[PDB]
Amino acid sequence: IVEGSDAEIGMSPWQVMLFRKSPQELLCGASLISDRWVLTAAHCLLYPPWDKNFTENDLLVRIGKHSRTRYERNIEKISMLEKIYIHPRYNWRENLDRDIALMKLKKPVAFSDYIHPVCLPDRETAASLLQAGYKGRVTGWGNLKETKGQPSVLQVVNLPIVERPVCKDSTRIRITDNMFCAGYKPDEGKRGDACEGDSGGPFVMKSPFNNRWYQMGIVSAGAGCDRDGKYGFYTHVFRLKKWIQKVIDQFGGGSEPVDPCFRANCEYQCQPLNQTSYLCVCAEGFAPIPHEPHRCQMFCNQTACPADCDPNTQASCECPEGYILDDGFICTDIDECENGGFCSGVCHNLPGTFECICGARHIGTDC
Amino acid sequence: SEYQTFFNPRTFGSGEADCGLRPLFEKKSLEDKTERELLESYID
Ligand SMILES: *[C@@H]1O[C@H](CO)[C@@H](O[C@@H]2O[C@H](CO[C@@H]3O[C@H](CO)[C@@H](O)[C@H](O)[C@@H]3O)[C@@H](O[C@H]3O[C@H](CO)[C@@H](O[C@@H]4O[C@H](CO)[C@@H](O[C@@H]5O[C@H](CO)[C@@H](O[C@@H]6O[C@H](CO)[C@@H](O)[C@H](O)[C@H]6NC(C)=O)[C@H](O)[C@@H]5O)[C@H](O)[C@@H]4O)[C@H](O)[C@@H]3O)[C@H](O)[C@@H]2O)[C@H](O)[C@H]1NC(C)=O
Ligand SMILES: *C[C@@](*)(O)[C@H](CCCNC(N)=[NH2+])NC(=O)[C@@H]1CCCN1C(=O)[C@H](N)Cc1ccccc1
Ligand SMILES: *[C@@H]1O[C@H](CO)[C@@H](O)[C@H](O)[C@H]1NC(C)=O
Ligand SMILES: *[C@@H]1O[C@H](CO)[C@@H](O)[C@H](O)[C@H]1NC(C)=O
Ligand SMILES: [K+]
Ligand code: NA
Repeated sequence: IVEGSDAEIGMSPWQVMLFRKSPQELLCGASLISDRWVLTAAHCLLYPPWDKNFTENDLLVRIGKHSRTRYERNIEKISMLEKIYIHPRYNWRENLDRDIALMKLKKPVAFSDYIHPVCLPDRETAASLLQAGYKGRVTGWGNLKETKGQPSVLQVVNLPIVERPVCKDSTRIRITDNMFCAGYKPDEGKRGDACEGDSGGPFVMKSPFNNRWYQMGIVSAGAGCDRDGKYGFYTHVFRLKKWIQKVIDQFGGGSEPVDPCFRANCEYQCQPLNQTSYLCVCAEGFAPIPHEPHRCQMFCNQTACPADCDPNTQASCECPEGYILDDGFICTDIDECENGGFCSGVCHNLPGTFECICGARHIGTDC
Repeated sequence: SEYQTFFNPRTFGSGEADCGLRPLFEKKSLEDKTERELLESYID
């Protein structure tokens, strides 16, 4: 968000962060619409020109977040995806027409002071509020400039809707009715925009009729960020409610040399033990895969561990399974008990996994 | 806050009826710092 400010705590409790597992990195914004459903942009998930094509196991959904980077123990909640649904007429070749996607969560999320869904507008709410010069609000963890330009905390800015003739004449791309645009004009002397990394986040408006927040759009596109006489573009949520309805109805009811090493085919490294036998060994902070011992993987006994980022890079970070990246380029264990969603029984957390006592005891499983 | 529901909770899950009302704001009769800004844009 360019020329936004820090969000107050609890200000956008429907704000959802999409988080790539491997490598560990913020992917996009999204929004929470019920305890099972998340709304976002299709290009976050799928955009072939940037080799983007994620399936469900590639991502995490983190909810109730405020800090960009801190793992917010006892506040944020991590949800896994059951399924992704991209609009079937999503036009990435040309327009980003219908830049929209739905995400169903494996389990319902627990609501709290920080986690709470947004309303989707009806015909009348849309009609009345989606009008030039009325302001909505956009939030995200994206870039602070076009040209670290990364915020430590969720950013917010309020922006007026812009009338089509002006949106239209601001760009050579064919604008459709499934979009609208927003932002100040050069002579208005305030400025503000969404920027890269804010895609999928909500454009919201507080209704003066019932005092509720409605998501009118989804951060979609623009040219640079905060350019004079340019305007950010949003997916027109109401226009696509048809489709939302249809996917939710259809899919919602769920929840020879002498060298022992010669033979080896180790992923990282061979070490000879005897003259007659070898051992596949692994880089520091790694270990062999218990049932797949020629292959290798990250490992941690402990509550936290350093991230395997790429040496010369200052990022590209991996973590072990059941850990997440954190401040200080660290992997910290996930507490699947505090989180909820992993265990109906009596839960004991464990570094990398957990224990679930089902009423027989399960390690890393429910019942 | 009169809100009719649109979706079936069998498929949508829970939350719809109390959507859009913030625990730390609307539910406590508090305004966020810039909330008013948006209100006033309607008064126009
Ligand atoms: C360098 O050099 C070597 C070269 O290879 C190398 O590796 C060796 O590896 C093994 C490890 O074992 C293997 O593990 C690998 C996985 O890494 C796996 O691929 C492989 O399949 C092997 O399991 C070391 O040996 C160790 O293993 C054995 C067993 O695990 C162990 O001792 C044995 O204990 C047995 C009992 O527990 C005992 O046998 C019992 O005998 C009685 C009486 O006969 C039987 O009783 C009844 O029998 C009747 C049938 O007649 C049945 O009807 C009844 O039901 C039986 N009774 C019951 C109660 O059921 C029992 O059934 C048993 O048969 C046996 O005699 C052994 O003493 C041993 O102590 C080891 O722990 C090797 O030592 C070696 O390391 C090295 O790794 C290389 N370098 C380095 C640095 O390590
Ligand atoms: C995916 C989002 O992070 C991002 C948001 C950009 C919002 N910008 C402003 N100023 N509000 N969207 C994009 O980067 C999209 C995805 C693919 C490329 N793209 C663009 O916005 C281009 N700058 C323009 C464009 C390219 C292709 C199709 C439509 C528009
Ligand atoms: C996306 O990835 C899946 C998984 O391999 C593949 O089946 C599909 O063809 C890909 N789609 C596109 C549009 O690249
Ligand atoms: C985890 O650490 C303990 C002691 O800290 C060690 O003995 C054990 O072998 C470790 N796990 C592995 C797979 O090495
Ligand atoms: K854990
Ligand atoms: Na602008």
